[PDB]
Amino acid sequence: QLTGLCDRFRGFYPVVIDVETAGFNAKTDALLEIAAITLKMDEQGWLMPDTTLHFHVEPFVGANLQPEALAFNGIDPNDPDRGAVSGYEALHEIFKVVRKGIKASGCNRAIMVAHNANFDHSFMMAAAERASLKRNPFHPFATFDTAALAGLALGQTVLSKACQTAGMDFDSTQAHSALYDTERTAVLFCEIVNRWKRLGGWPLS
Amino acid sequence: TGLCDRFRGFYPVVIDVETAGFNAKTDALLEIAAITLKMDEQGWLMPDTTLHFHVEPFVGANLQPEALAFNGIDPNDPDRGAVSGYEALHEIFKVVRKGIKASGCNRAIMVAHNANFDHSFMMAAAERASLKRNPFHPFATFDTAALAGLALGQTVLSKACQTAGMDFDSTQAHSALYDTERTAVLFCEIVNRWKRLGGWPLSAA
DNA sequence: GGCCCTGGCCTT
DNA sequence: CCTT
Ligand SMILES: [Co+2]
Ligand SMILES: [Co+2]
Repeated sequence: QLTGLCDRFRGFYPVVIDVETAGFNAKTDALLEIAAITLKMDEQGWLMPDTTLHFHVEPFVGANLQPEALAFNGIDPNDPDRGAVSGYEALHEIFKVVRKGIKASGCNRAIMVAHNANFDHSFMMAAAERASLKRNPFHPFATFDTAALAGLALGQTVLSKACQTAGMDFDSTQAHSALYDTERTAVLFCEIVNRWKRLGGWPLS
Repeated sequence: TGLCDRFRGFYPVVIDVETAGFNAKTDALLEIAAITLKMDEQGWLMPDTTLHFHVEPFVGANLQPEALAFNGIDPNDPDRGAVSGYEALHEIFKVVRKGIKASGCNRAIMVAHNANFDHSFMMAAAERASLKRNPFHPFATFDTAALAGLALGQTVLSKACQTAGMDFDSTQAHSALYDTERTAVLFCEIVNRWKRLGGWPLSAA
């Protein structure tokens, strides 16, 4: 009977997030770029990516830029044509569409979906703080961790191995990029959730 | 088959923690409960061992009134049966580190509701006791809050249990022991419910 | 960067 | 709302 998205996650509005940084310290390390993918649901009850956003962010003044983090993600904060923006700008934009998406869905509160979510969730909140952003539509401590979910559904914790075992195609060399990860992640979630529905896991009976 | 083969070598340990506040660095640990898991020959997941401890707040610890009023724990009570934070963990690690060798796993992974919280607090406790050879993964956790969101479409522990066809007595909700047991039963439930619908093994289907 | 082991896992 |  219940087609809608709002019903599937108690009224939560699952938004996918990945983040590329200049280190592992959410407080002291710079946010270099962030991508966000909202989800949608059809009348058959199937889950699929909806709208997509991504931003290159300029490190908050005073921020650390760990050399290795740069070696890993191959990002250059100094590059002029980076077309980067202020943490505020990205986050401000990401939020407004999420809120807009929540109303449409009939949800009551957004919740971040991410691989090893806390990490990303950690950085976001910290970025909203520096940005003095308010009304944040995300849940303050509740997250959907694709690492844990993949452990249950596929028996794999790594994003790479999870995507590969699930039957997805995963280009590891392109992974470092934000938009690619948020995409491979969003689909994973949808594949995990949807396969669950196929095996008669949902609805609950 | 075997526990080791179910989660790419991880040894899942269920945990609930009772604290003096929300700051893992400053506030105190008051209660810790832990439950290792095993798998029968058919491949069913059930509770193996159970540990619980009353914790003496560490010297310099911060004790939030707001919190204590919520869980109703009296830290100064000498008839508490409290032990040193070091003593509680050294006994858990001792149990966990051995279950891993028994099941041919490589290392442990914390199963908890909103797992980050407990994980944050436990690691901070391990640091205080300057404990070494910590069997647990530095940052990887199975969040039963999210897993329940997939399996049961619920995020709150009590509803996750109730909706999972379980009993949940909100009267005993502030007890690490009761809480953990209710969590392991819910986790073994979700994991097992997956096997029932043929979600696992992956190939067999 | 922050813990495993005698660099290597991972969300960078 | 619901990890203290
Ligand atoms: Co910023
Ligand atoms: Co302690």
